[PDB]
Amino acid sequence: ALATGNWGVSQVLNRYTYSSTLSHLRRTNTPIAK
Amino acid sequence: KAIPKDQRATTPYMTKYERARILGTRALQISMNAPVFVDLEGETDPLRIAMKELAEKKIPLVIRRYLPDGSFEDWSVEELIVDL
Amino acid sequence: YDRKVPSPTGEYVKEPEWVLETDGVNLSEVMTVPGIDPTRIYTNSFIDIMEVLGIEAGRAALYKEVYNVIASDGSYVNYRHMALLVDVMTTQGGLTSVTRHGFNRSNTGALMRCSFEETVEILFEAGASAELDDCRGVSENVILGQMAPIGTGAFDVMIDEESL
Amino acid sequence: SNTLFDDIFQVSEVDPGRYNKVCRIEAASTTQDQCKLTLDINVELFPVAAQDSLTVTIASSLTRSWRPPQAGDRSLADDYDYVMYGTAYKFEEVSKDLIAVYYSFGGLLMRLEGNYRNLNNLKQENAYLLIRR
Amino acid sequence: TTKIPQIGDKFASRHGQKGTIGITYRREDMPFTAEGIVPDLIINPHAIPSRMTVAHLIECLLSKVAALSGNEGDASPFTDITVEGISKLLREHGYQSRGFEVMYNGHTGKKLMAQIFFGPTYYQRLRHMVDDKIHARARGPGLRFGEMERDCMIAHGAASFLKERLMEASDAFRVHICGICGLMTVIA
Amino acid sequence: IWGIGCNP
Amino acid sequence: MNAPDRFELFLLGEGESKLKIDPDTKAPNAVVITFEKEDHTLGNLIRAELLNDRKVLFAAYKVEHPFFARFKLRIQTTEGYDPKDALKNACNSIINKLGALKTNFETEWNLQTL
Amino acid sequence: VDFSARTVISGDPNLELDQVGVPKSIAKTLTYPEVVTPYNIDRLTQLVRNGPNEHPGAKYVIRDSGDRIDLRYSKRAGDIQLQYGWKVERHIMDNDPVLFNRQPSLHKMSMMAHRVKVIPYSTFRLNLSVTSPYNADFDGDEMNLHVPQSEETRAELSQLCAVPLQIVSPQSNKPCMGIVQDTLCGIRKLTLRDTFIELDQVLNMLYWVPDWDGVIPTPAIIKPKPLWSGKQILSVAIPNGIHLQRFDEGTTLLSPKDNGMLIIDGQIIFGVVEKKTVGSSNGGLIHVVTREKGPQVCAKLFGNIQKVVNFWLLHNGFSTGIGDTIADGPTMREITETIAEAKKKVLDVTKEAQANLLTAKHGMTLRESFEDNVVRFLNEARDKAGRLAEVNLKDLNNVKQMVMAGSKGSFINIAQMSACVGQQSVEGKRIAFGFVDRTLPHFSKDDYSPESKGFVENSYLRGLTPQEFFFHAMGGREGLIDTAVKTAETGYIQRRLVKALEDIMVHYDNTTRNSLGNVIQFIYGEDGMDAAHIEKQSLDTIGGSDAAFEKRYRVDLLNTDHTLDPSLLESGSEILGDLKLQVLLDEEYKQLVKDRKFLREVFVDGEANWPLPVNIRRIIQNAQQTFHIDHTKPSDLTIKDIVLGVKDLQENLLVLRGKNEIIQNAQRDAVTLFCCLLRSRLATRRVLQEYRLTKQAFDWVLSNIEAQFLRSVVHPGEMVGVLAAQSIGEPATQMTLKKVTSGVPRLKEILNVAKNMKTPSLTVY
Amino acid sequence: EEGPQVKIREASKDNVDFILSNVDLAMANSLRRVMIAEIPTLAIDSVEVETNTTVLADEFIAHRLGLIPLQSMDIEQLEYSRDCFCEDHCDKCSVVLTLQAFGESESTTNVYSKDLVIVSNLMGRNIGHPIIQDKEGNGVLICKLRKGQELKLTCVAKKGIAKEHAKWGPAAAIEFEYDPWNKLKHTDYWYEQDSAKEWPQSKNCEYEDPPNEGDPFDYKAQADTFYMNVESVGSIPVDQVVVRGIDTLQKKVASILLALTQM
Amino acid sequence: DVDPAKRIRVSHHATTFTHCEIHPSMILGVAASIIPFPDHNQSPRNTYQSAMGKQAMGVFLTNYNVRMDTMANILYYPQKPLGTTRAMEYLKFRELPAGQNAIVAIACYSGYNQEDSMIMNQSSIDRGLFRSLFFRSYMDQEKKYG
Amino acid sequence: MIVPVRCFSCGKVVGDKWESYLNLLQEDELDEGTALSRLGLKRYCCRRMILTHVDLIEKFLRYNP
Ligand SMILES: [Mn+2]
Ligand SMILES: [Zn+2]
Ligand SMILES: [Zn+2]
Ligand SMILES: [Zn+2]
Repeated sequence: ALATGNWGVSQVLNRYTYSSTLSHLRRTNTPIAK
Repeated sequence: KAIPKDQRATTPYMTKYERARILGTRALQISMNAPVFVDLEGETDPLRIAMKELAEKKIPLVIRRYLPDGSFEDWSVEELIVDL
Repeated sequence: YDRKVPSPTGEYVKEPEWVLETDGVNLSEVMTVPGIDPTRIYTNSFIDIMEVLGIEAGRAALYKEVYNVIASDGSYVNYRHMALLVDVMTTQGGLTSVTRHGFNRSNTGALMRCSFEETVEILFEAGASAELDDCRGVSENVILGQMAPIGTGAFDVMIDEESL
Repeated sequence: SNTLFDDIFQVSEVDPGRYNKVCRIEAASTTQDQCKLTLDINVELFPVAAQDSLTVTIASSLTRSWRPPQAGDRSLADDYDYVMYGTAYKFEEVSKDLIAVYYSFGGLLMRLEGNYRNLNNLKQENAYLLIRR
Repeated sequence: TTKIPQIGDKFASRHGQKGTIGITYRREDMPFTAEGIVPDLIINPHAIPSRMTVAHLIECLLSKVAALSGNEGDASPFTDITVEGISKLLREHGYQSRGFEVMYNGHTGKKLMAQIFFGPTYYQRLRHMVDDKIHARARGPGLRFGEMERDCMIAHGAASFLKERLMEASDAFRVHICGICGLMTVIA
Repeated sequence: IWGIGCNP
Repeated sequence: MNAPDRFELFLLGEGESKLKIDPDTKAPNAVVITFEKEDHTLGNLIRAELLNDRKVLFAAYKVEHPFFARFKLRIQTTEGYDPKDALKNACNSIINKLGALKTNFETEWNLQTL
Repeated sequence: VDFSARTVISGDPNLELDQVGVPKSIAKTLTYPEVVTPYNIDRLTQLVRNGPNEHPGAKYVIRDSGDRIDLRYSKRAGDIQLQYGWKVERHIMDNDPVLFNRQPSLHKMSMMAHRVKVIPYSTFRLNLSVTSPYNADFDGDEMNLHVPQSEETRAELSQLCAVPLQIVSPQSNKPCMGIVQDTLCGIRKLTLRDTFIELDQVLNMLYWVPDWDGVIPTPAIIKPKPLWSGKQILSVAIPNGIHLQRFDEGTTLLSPKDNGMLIIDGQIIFGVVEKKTVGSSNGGLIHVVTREKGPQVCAKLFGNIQKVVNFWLLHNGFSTGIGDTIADGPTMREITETIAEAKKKVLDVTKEAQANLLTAKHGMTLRESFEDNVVRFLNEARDKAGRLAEVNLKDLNNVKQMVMAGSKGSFINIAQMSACVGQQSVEGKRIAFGFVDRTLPHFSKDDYSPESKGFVENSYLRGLTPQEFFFHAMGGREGLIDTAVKTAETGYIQRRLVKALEDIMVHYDNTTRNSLGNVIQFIYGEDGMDAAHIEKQSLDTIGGSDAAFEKRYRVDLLNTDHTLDPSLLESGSEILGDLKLQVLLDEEYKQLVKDRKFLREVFVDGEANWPLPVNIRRIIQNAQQTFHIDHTKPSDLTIKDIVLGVKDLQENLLVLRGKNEIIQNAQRDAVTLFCCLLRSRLATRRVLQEYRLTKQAFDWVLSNIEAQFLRSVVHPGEMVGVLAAQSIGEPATQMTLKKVTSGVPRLKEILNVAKNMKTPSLTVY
Repeated sequence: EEGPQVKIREASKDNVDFILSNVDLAMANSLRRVMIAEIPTLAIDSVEVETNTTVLADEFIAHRLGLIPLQSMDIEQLEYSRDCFCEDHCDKCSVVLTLQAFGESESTTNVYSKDLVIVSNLMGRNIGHPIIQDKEGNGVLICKLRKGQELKLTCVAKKGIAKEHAKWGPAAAIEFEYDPWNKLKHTDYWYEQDSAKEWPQSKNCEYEDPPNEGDPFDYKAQADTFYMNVESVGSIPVDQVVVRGIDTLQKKVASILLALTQM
Repeated sequence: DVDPAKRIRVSHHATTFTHCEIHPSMILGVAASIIPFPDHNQSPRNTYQSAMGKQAMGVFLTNYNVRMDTMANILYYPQKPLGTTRAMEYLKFRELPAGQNAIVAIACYSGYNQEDSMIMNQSSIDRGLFRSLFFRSYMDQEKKYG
Repeated sequence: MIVPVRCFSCGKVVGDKWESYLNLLQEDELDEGTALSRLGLKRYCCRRMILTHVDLIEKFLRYNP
């Protein structure tokens, strides 16, 4: 599960830039009114 | 089903599609060493030559225009007026 | 609304008039109410227009609607284009939708792009229905290695035995 | 070989209108109360003020490319200061009883309003504009 | 691999507007300031009005002052810093307060009739470069031709191009056919 | 962005 | 990869001459010279000096495309006056000017303390 | 997808409109098979020697038998004697027609033929004016370049898709390409009265125009200094025989404000040159040149103009900074109070409504009409705050300079930067009470003030406050969201439209039919005309009082007053009282009178300008310059000349030819509206007193109209259906944003023939 | 001496503030450009790396090395490898240097251009000596080594020009100005309220006479008198940059007279 | 008696305050915390930026030389931006920056920078402006069950 | 990583002023603005070169191998 995202829940950590990494770790997601 | 040289109600003018297909068809022949019908006053480019033949009304081709029902008219590249 | 009208002297002048804009439609019944001008009544529901006034009026209203949608962004589009759309949607006496109606066609041939992983079924019916492919499409002619009877190929070229 | 107009004008107003090097002048004619003038002028090169008095001669002489010096030693057909050269896009207004004509100096416009010019000016481009003092 | 800025590489300020290098000029050709300062980068003024990206303009004005005075420029949101305040600080340094500067054309040395907003601004180099998408697939022995492309060619009435392009490799086979039944049941 | 009867 | 070698801005590749002189047909007494491996440094110069000559009817230069190092110079002159000569002249006239300038500089240089 | 390439694009002021810069490295990958012929045995021989690694080279040589000799690996790569009949797969060279295209391509103008121009560094390069028809910008866009593989195919492209042949598009019957961005901004500055150029610079500028004849135009100023006009030199880029007249707000023949535009014989006479003249506008200079000089000459125009202005702009310079977004100290006080005033108007409507004094507008809630007013108030503020800022900005103001020229920027943009940003909003309303009875936890409950509900008082320059910031982000997000939607929904509609019309074509009987052969239109567009040859023209006979109509057209030879003065005509005095001619002049007038009736029925509105073929007003302006017609001497035209001449011309404007009665009627119908325009332009009094045509000029005007007309008919074979689908779909991919359903959602309701409209409305008069 | 006249204001080992007068703007400019793009100079143009355990990359280091200004006083007495009849590089067209550094101490060991060592034979000409102008004779900081890390290198200086690469550029900047009082009206000043009050008065406004209120526009004045100031980077004595500037520009027009001639 | 240059704000008619924001600029996330003067920018533009910061090159980590990851881009000469944010401190931006302070001129020059393209200084490119390292690493093993 | 050798914009040699600049701060307790002018960095292009540099090499050196 941690290698896939089967519970896209798990992703390969970004590392293009430092802030880009910080951002990825603080990211939220909403599966599926406004 | 053919229509007599008289009674052709189609345009006396050549369509831009006919100009393009004739010029392209002629250019292909010129590009394959087929005999030419004009004086290449320098031209060496097939299409550029074909264009010269057209202007000089020397392209021995006929355009068969079909009508929706099957009948059809025949105009010669010679007849067709070239204004576009 | 301001209305451009010929004045008695001839030039167009504005003649403001009161108009009623409704939320909800019932053309056949309101049209008949006394006091109105049944001759000018309108509605953006071209469907209702076509059922009360007929297909020709339905066509006009459909042009006026497609037109307003394009003029809403200030965009301009020559008449013939929207006119052509509106005629195709109308040719058969009724309002035929554009946004893909049939699961198999709208004006194609059992040859053009084999739709569905089961084109076999499109062919099966064509066979059992004695379908006749005109071969005017680009795809059906590609399968046939020939050039489509369109534009540059809407005619044949031949050698002329006249030229001296 | 020629000359077409001559007279002295009373600058009744000089308008700069958001421009910085050009002003539109409107001067009356000494003599005939008819003849008037509205003209654009590169002020930077020939300043002008109200109640001034310019001498305005049109003419059309002394199209082949243009040369710079040599002539500055010879055909000094310029006994004036300001000297333009435009085209006549003249709309012989034939307004009422007076005949007003138009000139275009590469953007700088000019308009005369008289009536005796019926055999004075051209109906054609080539036309110079000379002004002195 | 080392990657050196080239035509086609993407770059952007921190105000949501990227752009690619269209051409590079050598210092000699660049326009220049009296102090001999020349720009590292020249962007277009037409890309300013519409974007509503005013901050880019202020960051510049702010940055110039910071560099001239060696102090870090505060570009934090919701503070009392003003273009007016920043223009005063920059004026104190001897420059025309709104970031403009007289500049000279590098081919002539002659001044420009217009003064140029000149100053530092933080730019970022983005990935995905030219030599990474210059793919050219010409086989003889995006980048596709899809339904939409075919529709454009039909609109042009260019049928033989359409035939030439959509046709495959399959050998042009020669079959015989009955004129009565249109079948390939002819014995030749 | 702009207001009502316009863009948000 | 697509970038041509930088030396191609000042080094004549093969088959290339420093100058290509051509007779302008549009006008008489006019010629068009193609300077190869040269830019605005020599163009505006020879152009500018070519203008101080009064027997010169026309002088202009332009580098059609910033990519390639080469500019075109068109010269037109009064009859009897060969443009080729005007160029020669515009050159010498320049070479001198720079010699003079050079001197005056080395002169003022000495009179300086530091 | 063989014989194609893709890469980032960059603009290039030095390429010609129809060229495409092809990086040398990509040019060695794409080949074109060319049969060995004596006209090219050397060129090819030379290429084969260069090989697959040098540019003008080739990758393969194919002999009779069909043998493929690989030039990169082949012990004979340097020992090959090409023979007539063989084919050499050479690299694409300069001038090969290639198909350049940018996806998504919902236009035909987005797949055009270009001439190759091999160049160094990677990336494709386009002329800046071919940018809009491709909807491309150079912030990372990539484009595909397809190489025609045969001789007929080559022709098809350069004779049908070639960029020049696409300048005037049928989608909106006007040019789809014009001068933009930098050249637009510069062409204006270059045309002001205050713009002069000195001899030394003029010579370069002149030399820059490649079609210059070396004839140094004579200075507009010879006096203390030989000085040229900005207008003067531009006029060099414009070819001879080009005339153009346009009158703006208060343009006189002395246009005080250098307004309007007057060009005569390819020399501008007055008026600043901006978007109304050099843009992709209707009667504009690009439209005119195309029609008068041809597609090739017009294509060259773009490059000529570009080169002159760009050069001039390189040495003048242009820029923009924070300075340009700053408004007068006093203006800022005026703006601040203007809003402060709106918050009083809104505050009073509140006290009112809180007292229960507001009166609901029939069919509306108190709260609905309450909001309605606050929104009208606030917007009036925003607007007036914006104009105050607009008015201030001087002419130095660069932001304003861009706006005045046409290139990027509008009022709304200047207004949000300088004056009030405006009112945010989600779903057509002010920011909703997300928290219970409040927009943010910083306000108190039941606060309908503007600050609470989303009005952003500050400009971008001044900065937003945290609350203003969040609210502006709420509004911001709404746009991003449906830019995503709008994007998707349109790429599917455009495909539904193509699919439905794709098979409709014009046949040799001028009929429009579908694959089955069914008639959709008995004549295309109901007029047989080609959309790309139609221009908006004024149907004069329709407007004005009757007094005006008769004064303009009435010719009564039998009336000392309403006759043709013997000065307009040569036979003017001997025609007075002529009965026989008067019968001719009465056929014409009654015909004009019917026409006016007729037109007033077709356009019940009164609208006079409608797109029609053959711009008559222009044909006349040409005649009046070609035959140097002096408006002083009388004309040598006979009344019979005009009346019978114009009567005969009509019988020659053909769209249909069939010799039977049915088709002849169809023909009379198709040409009806056009003939109405004709008769009103060539009415006897007009010809003589207004145009002043001579018997010679007139006879020219006639045969020209007949030529242009026939040249305006649509050609059989036109894929008019795809054309229509794309003409409707393309703009439907431009709809991003008074209470009804519009935009895509509505277009989709229509195309769907949905029986459940969202906003069923009835309008009853 | 009649003609272009110099008139130095300041002068030193780095700058040459001067006033060109009696010269066409064009010449003032061409000279300005040449000093920037075409004055020959020596600079490392090839680096062979035997060992690099530094924290940087070879190409990284190699890049800086080429930016390290080198003594180019007698550069003309050296040739361009492309003309030299040798195979690659010889003492007639190049200068070889070495850089060997080992982080011996535990504290961070610095590497400077002073640590560069010529290994070729300068044959009497002052050339290749890494330029140094800092108060401690260290020169540019090429790299930094931690204890244990090493850097064995071999460079090859060659004659080059700015057009080819900015490393061969002898100049650093070139202040340039004219008509400090906008009398020729070559530029139109942008303003909010007052043109004069908003734009700072430059240095050279003291060296000139402010126009007078009523004086009409001087429409015949040209652009002479240019207030420059050249700044050398060190590879060449300031005075020289200008000097050699005027020179190279001189040999250019000359290579042209020789074309017409042999044409 | 109020600075006309400041932005206009509303009153404190609150005798009910129960809390107070530590600092309003904290409503922002990490990406937006790097935009200078985000409160003078059009709304959607802050968003586009927040996407592009993630496409810039910098120094993702200081131990970059020891990691063998699929791809990596390092700026040769990272600079700290002249104009910063107070939040930028806790983001280690001045420490591991991603960009350089380019001296930029807003101008219409040769016309080669229209429709969003840029004219860059070739000379500055020579001296190192914007150069970057690129590291791509390939992997591969050996057999399986056979 | 390390002090660029030269100022991107003009060429001024700057790779020799980093240690100085660093001392001008610590041991002389001056300010970056004054510190920079005293190093001869008068025009802002060269100023930004130092004032903005980030000496990341110092962090790389802390890695053992
Ligand atoms: Mn784009
Ligand atoms: Zn059979
Ligand atoms: Zn050697
Ligand atoms: Zn610097």
